[PDB]
Amino acid sequence: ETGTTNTATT
Amino acid sequence: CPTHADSLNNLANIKREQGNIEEAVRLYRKALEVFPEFAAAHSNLASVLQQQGKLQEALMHYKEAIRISPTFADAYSNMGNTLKEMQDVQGALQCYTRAIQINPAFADAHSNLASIHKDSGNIPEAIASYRTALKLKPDFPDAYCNLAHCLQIVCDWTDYDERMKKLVSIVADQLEKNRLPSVHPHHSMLYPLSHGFRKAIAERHGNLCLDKINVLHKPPYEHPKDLKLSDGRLRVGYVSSDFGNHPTSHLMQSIPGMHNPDKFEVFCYALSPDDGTNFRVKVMAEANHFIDLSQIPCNGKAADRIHQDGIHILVNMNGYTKGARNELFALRPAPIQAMWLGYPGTSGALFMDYIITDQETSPAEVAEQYSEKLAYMPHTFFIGDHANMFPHLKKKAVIDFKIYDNRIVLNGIDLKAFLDSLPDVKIVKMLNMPVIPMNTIAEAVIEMINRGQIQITINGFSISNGLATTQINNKAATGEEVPRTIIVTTRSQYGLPEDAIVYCNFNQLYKIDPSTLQMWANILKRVPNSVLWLLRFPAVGEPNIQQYAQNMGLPQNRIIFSPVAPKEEHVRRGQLADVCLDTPLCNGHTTGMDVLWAGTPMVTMPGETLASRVAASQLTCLGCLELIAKNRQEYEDIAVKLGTDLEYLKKVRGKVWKQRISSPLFNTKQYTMELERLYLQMWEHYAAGNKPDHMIK
Ligand SMILES: O=c1ccn([C@@H]2O[C@H](COP(=O)(O)OP(=O)(O)O)[C@@H](O)[C@H]2O)c(=O)[nH]1
Repeated sequence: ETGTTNTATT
Repeated sequence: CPTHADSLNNLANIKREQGNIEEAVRLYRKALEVFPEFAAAHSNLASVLQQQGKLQEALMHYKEAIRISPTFADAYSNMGNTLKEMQDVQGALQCYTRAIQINPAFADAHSNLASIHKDSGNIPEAIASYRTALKLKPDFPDAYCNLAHCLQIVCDWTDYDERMKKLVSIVADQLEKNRLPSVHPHHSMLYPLSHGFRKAIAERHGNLCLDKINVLHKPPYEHPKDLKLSDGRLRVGYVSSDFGNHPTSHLMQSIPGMHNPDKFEVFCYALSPDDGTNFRVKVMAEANHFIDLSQIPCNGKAADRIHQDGIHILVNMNGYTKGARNELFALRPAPIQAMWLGYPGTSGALFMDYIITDQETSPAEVAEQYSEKLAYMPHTFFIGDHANMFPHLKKKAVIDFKIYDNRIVLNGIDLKAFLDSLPDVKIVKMLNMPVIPMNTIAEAVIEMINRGQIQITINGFSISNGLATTQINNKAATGEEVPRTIIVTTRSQYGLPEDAIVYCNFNQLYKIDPSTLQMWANILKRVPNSVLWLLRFPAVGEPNIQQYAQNMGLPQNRIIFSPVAPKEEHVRRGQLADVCLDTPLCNGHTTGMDVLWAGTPMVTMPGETLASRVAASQLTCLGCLELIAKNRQEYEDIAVKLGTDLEYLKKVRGKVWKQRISSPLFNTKQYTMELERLYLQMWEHYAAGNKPDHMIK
């Protein structure tokens, strides 16, 4: 179960 | 006021980066009070909710963000991550692809898309997508580290030394900066990370569980302090996502039923639904209690169930592997919680007390590698159900086609009855080995193999082609049932040489590194008349291994690849090898037990990590210390001796053949009794009011 990357919007 | 909300949003982002998730949530919510139509705050809030396991609430906010801003690429990509966690792969793909459609240069979305390809077994596409991500954002730890694992899976060792240097540097930076490392705990064993780094990686992953249980606001549980409520019986809970057709079950499916009902009450907590196999059937029928926690998705209610069952020792069989729900352990519903068998490494976690291991696997001098206290089994902690699953392999006969023990092999529950129907069977005394001369019956069998026939009948006995098991009985192929026919296995079935040494390794290819393949090449060069037998595991790794091997000076015909086979055929065909060469980076574990059950000597070089020492522990239990190398030169020397001194090879093979039976290694009855004694040590210790301490006598 490969982890993912959340994008923080500025 | 979008301006004030923007300030709150930015402050929330900063808190989020600092690991202060509760304050981030508070700030994003405040941002939405000040500016309700703030798409970015909706999406950012959803991402932290996802981190807390509030998936449906996260989805609601992502959808709100997209309602406000239909071309909001970040929201799509982030929503895709939530759908992926929800096991909605199609949905996740639709989201990632939409995000890339909107922003062709969206690094994170390319990386997230890559993760789907990786999980689907499409390694080349995963590699391509991760590379795109890194091209667009060269400083991207998640993409780099996941790319590294992709490359590892297929034995792509491009710029390997520099790759490892960068992985270590990334982990160091993340550890120093209090960020979750981009290297997964289960993969940390494969890279030249310090033991300190590996434990710290595990620790931080363990801590993620707290984000998901903190929002449950549950108090600490009150635990049993005696066995009165349970009639003097110790209540043991086995927690696993792998009760079914999985290696875990192939190892321990017999243990629950073998527990002593006078002293133990066994509860099995399944994290997965029924897959319909006999493995699942067996555990459900033989445990005193079987609880399907896959039906209770809330970790709070699920932990409540475990606690209300009165469990004394709760056993974590997953660690950081697919299907784990370590949140259950983080809630400590049981007074003693132990890691066992399923995960080859430390949890690093506050909520685990013990790791069940052994002196060979985890010598006392390496206690610093583990957060848990060491709990020693007396021989090896490893076990396998081979004697129950594959009893047709306890004995064998061969055909003398010219006497080799591994060119043409017969196995069968009714083998002796078949042999007794023949007038000319000879015995080679080692138990001993019956030999069928090159007669009419032998030609009939060989013809079947050559003609690709499924099975023939001889003297009323069904003789099956070992390549055709799924066509005869699929339950026998998977190991759910014992095959009822006599099965024929031959080197010719796999394109193996009739007149040379066969060195095998049946592990997934990711366990191989450049140093290992070089050792193997050194062995092959010193033993002219030999081949290496490996599996397409996966097939796209084959051309890579071949390229490195050819470059080392080995022609393509010295390395023979076979496809991954059904469980039974895989264990059975190990009988065709002369010697197994274990992978030092990460040993065969299940795979080690498989090869030993065939009577195949395994050469190993134990390292420092648990995963690198399991094979030596198996061999020490078996009673074959001569197969354990202290360094690379010795590993090579041992393998070369076995391949050149045929009298020595015969003696060592006989030793393994006999000792797989006479030693404790495959003895599940004995293992269970020793496991129980260990459980009682843990309990007596806890009942006396002690915190965990090493049980290493
Ligand atoms: O040709 C093959 C090769 C392996 N296996 C099985 O595939 C699993 C491999 O699992 P894993 O990589 O976790 O093995 P381990 O690391 O424990 O040695 C084991 O159950 C093997 O018995 C198989 O069925 N057919």
